[PDB]
Amino acid sequence: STKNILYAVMALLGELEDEDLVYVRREIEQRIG
Amino acid sequence: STKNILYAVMALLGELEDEDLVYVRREIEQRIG
Amino acid sequence: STKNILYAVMALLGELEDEDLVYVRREIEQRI
Amino acid sequence: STKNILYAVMALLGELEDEDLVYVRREIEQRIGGR
Ligand SMILES: [Ca+2]
Repeated sequence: STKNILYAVMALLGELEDEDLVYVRREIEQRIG
Repeated sequence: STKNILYAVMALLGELEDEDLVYVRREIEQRIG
Repeated sequence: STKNILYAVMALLGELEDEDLVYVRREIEQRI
Repeated sequence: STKNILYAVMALLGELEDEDLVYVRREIEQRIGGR
């Protein structure tokens, strides 16, 4: 379920530090700009 | 370190569709601009 | 919080096949 | 991939204390108890 996985990802994002979000953002940008 | 959480998030992005990544991006922008 | 991580884990268990849940169960058993 | 998610979950178990793993174990019993 993409809805279920997205919910889990959202919960986990809040446990990441600002520096970690750089890498998440980069992965997103490589997929959808 | 946050490396376990970052690993899990990065792994799970591969289970999400392109349209789902937009929501992750919004949550990142909410925090770091 | 650690609680937020726990709830993410619980949600992800619903994505796993029975055989992968056995693997998780075994790791938990060896820890506790 | 189910194995992809499995290894994500395994990494996250390292962020949990033994006390928290009890709830994970109980959830697993709801899903594959007796199997
Ligand atoms: Ca938000």
